[PDB]
Amino acid sequence: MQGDPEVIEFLNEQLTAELTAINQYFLHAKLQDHKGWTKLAKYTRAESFDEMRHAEVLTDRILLLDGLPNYQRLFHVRVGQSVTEMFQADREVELEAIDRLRRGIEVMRAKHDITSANVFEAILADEEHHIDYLETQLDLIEKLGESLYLSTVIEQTQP
Amino acid sequence: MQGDPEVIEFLNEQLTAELTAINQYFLHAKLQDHKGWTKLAKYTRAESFDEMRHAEVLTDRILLLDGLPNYQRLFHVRVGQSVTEMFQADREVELEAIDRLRRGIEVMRAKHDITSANVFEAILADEEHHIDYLETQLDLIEKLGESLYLSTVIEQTQ
Amino acid sequence: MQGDPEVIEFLNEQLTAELTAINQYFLHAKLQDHKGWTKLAKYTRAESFDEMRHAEVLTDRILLLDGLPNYQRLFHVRVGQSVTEMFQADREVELEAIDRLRRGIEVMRAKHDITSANVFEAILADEEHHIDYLETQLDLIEKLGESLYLSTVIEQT
Amino acid sequence: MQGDPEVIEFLNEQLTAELTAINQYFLHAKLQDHKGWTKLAKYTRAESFDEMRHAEVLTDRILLLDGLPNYQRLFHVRVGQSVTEMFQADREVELEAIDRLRRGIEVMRAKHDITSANVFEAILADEEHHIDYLETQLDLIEKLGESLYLSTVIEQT
Amino acid sequence: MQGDPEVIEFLNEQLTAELTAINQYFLHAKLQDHKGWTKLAKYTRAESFDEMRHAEVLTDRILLLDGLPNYQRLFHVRVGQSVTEMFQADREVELEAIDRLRRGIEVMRAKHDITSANVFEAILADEEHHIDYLETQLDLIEKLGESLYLSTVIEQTQ
Amino acid sequence: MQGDPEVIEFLNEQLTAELTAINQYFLHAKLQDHKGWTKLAKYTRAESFDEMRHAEVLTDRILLLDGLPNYQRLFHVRVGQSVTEMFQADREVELEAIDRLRRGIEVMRAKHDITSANVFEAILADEEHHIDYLETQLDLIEKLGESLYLSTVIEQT
Ligand code: HEM
Ligand code: HEM
Ligand code: HEM
Ligand SMILES: [Fe+2]
Ligand SMILES: [Fe+2]
Ligand SMILES: [Fe+2]
Ligand SMILES: [Fe+2]
Ligand SMILES: [Fe+2]
Ligand SMILES: [Fe+2]
Repeated sequence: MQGDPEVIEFLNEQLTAELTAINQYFLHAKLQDHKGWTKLAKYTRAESFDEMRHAEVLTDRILLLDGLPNYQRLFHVRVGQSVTEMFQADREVELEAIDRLRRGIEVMRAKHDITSANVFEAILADEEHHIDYLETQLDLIEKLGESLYLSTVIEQTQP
Repeated sequence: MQGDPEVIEFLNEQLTAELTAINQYFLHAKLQDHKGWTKLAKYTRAESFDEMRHAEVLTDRILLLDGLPNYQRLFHVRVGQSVTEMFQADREVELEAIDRLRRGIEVMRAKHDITSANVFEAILADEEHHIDYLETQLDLIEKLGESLYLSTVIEQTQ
Repeated sequence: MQGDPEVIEFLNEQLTAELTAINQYFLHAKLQDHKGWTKLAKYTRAESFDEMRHAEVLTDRILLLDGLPNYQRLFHVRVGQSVTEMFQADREVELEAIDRLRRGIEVMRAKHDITSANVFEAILADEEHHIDYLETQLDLIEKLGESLYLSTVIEQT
Repeated sequence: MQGDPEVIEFLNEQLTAELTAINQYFLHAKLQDHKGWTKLAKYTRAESFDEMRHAEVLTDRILLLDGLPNYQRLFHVRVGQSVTEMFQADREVELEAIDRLRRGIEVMRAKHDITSANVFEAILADEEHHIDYLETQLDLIEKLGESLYLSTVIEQT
Repeated sequence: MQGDPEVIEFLNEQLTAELTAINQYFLHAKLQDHKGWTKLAKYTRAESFDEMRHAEVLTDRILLLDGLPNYQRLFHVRVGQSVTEMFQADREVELEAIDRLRRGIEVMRAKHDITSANVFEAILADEEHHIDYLETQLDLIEKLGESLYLSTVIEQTQ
Repeated sequence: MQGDPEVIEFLNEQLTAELTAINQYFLHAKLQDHKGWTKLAKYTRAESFDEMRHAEVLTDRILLLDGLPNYQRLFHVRVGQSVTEMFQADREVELEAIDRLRRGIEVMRAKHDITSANVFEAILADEEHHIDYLETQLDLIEKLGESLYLSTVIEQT
């Protein structure tokens, strides 16, 4: 058994994407926790862990077909200062990922490979859920007010 | 053995500093708790207890080298009415302490005394963390708004 | 407080090194587990997690001094096919890291910054222990024999 | 509801295949346990039980569509004496099964029947995992050596 | 994102169908329990709850794609007096639902939307099982005998 | 990894010192317990065990740098029949050890070796504490009176 080259190319693209996402999410988690904002930090931390699990599963699969995982590349990473910028960066990344996932699932299942198609289907469902949450939070921030919004996620620790 | 005089002088200065810090912190804790503000009172009480432990360790050390602790002198104490003033006073005190600690560690480890240098290093790390927290809270107050800020640390028990 | 630029440069270099090490270790862990050598996969996973913790500590420190962590670049990554090659790659990486750590600790503690020096001291101790273990295992493989050695790591479960 | 004839034909073929696989795996389990290689007998017994569950599920499905299960015929069964021969026989069987599964899934989902397609997809995933394990063990035997390999599965208890 | 209109139309139709099914099942459960027949009441109650949850999941999905759920329209509801009539009504409803589900899954997965296709696949499996059980019970009633059949689902609780 | 010769020389000196200290402490513990004095025996026993741990740590370290531990030498051992003489011997030994430790830490950390410097720092702290306790007890004996002092560390057992 030896998966065709194009399947491996798509798997490698998705792996690199998930890696860059992991890096971005962890950096944002730290940089938010540093400022006092706590619950946002916890949420982003859990999100990063989930993306880590994604990367692991994709690596295992791409390795089962007699392939060569690519742990050397990385796409551009973005950073922000306020909240709106962080949320917008995350939304952009998720949109790109979803588009790639759909195109790949189509072109792949058109060649009799099924398990990889199922993997992509699961990843797609999860990424869609995540982008939905992001959009909801962004709309909320837009409505309430940046200061009045932040005013509800700042708590003093237990010294 | 018996440590040289300059080491003892530095230890005594640091001891007096920690004592004044304890006094200021407890006064601020009480004066904040009285107004309704609660979580700030808890935090400040904890910090005061930490500085107490600091002073205890420093006095033990300064006494091991055949010295004469100085429990008779205090520096100037500051008080405020709003939150900004309290935080600024605390920040100033911590900055002064940090500078003294660094200079002392240098001049001390340049004379073959190690344990005191380690004590100073620990104290320095702790004061670093504390000044960091103070600056963070001050920036937060600056951004949100004094009233809107206080509006989240008030409470009633009964 | 604002740490001087050179301290930040050294911290960033060490951070990038730890990141590349994490990546290499996890890749090797997976690629070894895939073949049946489980008892090696376990150790390698543990080491990768340790390097993760190292990276987090360095990030926090470099961020406390009003700096700009660099999560964008990586050094070269190496891969092998047998065991000897993996061990040799890891040994090379650790040697480089140790040299950098020593030079940095010196040039740093020469400027009245103590906490970062202590961080580097801890990291150095750990990396030294690890390189020692690697050298021991390599000598053992050299003596016994690749076949014999492998013959005691397979599990069949 | 009445599934078309071709779906039933494919289901019956897969059922017969799983039955022959069950028989082969249990025979090999016994014949290996008899010689002392216990740690292989355990694995083979578990594998046989898994194939048994496969057969049960396929029978239930083929019976829900108003069909006639075929518990009367069997394909050829192979036996060996060493380990390499056993592993090679199992590998051949799994390859054949995988090819049939893929062709069937395609021709089936092209006719608006979904549940059977899902059943085949699950069976395919499992058979693929199994063939992977077989290939790994075969390569390990190739490398170490029959004597060495066998020397780590005898129990004496 | 924004799901195309046809996907939303199919989702709304399926939602309305599941709602009418919920209503019919609960009415039948009550009307059977009232007469003494107990185990049939329990079974129908459980099935009604299942169809409820079905409707809930479909509503959530149709709402995630920026749609407008339709909780205002219902199809026709049927009632009976004996058991045969109830079972036949349920069988008819399930057949219709199955056909709709298949056509929808096809036309939907032909447009790059996957999650909705998976939802429909699950619903289809469940409706398959249910129609199977209905047909089995109907054949059993046909064979044994209506009176002799009922004679085994009565208890002294009323 | 190969520590320079001078570091190894200092480590060996300290190892031999700790060994002689262990021997002296255990001999004194036994010789005190024999006479009826109990709590003194317990204290000295605990101190001997602590010095044992010291020796073990130093041996491990000196062996990590590709060295040759020296378990053949021993410095002159002292013994006294009274109590004051015991305390004075212990005080002398500790003073010598402290001086050596300080000089070694300096000359060592002046050559880019950190872990050994940390080991010496810990040992130095401990020896400081011990000499302090010894001096305190000696002053107490000087004040109260040998008879009075002995009168509070005797039991029936
Ligand atoms: C100090 C706490 C932690 C830090 C700083 C941390 C950070 C990281 C980072 C940066 C990665 C990058 C992986 C990559 O780039 O490929 C990673 C990987 C991973 N971490 Fe952690 N993590 C922490 C806690 C944990 C713990 C405690 C576990 C498990 C017990 C865990 C599970 C994982 C897993 C499963 C991966 C897989 C990465 C991959 O497959 O590529 N994390 N971690
Ligand atoms: C105005 C109120 C207080 C003042 C001025 C005060 C002052 C001090 C001082 C000066 C020391 C140590 C001085 C030295 O070591 O030379 C100390 C030790 C200590 N006191 Fe307080 N104290 C106060 C309240 C309290 C209370 C109410 C408690 C217990 C309920 C308490 C518990 C302690 C503890 C635990 C320590 C030792 C801390 C450590 O070991 O780290 N203090 N106090
Ligand atoms: C005329 C009678 C009833 C109607 C029309 C009705 C309606 C509904 C509907 C439409 C849902 C949404 C369920 C879903 O999303 O799958 C629901 C939820 C639920 N119903 Fe009812 N209900 C009725 C009676 C009851 C009663 C009396 C109970 C329990 C005593 C019950 C048990 C539940 C439960 C447990 C849920 C939770 C749904 C979930 O967690 O997914 N039903 N109800
Ligand atoms: Fe992901
Ligand atoms: Fe302090
Ligand atoms: Fe590291
Ligand atoms: Fe099977
Ligand atoms: Fe339904
Ligand atoms: Fe010692």
